[PDB]
Amino acid sequence: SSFEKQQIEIRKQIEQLENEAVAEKKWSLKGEVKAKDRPEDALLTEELE
Amino acid sequence: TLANNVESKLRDDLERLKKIR
Repeated sequence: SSFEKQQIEIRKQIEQLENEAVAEKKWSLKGEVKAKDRPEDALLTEELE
Repeated sequence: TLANNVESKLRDDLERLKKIR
């Protein structure tokens, strides 16, 4: 059924979001970051204020 | 090898900065 297809799509997205929630945050979301922790020249790409 | 990687990082920096402007 179409509803069932929606359910597979949703369950895939829930698996992705659960994995993302478990995963350690990106360096930008760690609060304090030193040059060693983050990739070298990571701030070059990113836009920071 | 390391020099080429540094060059590639410089190219990425340059193209991103170009996209900004």
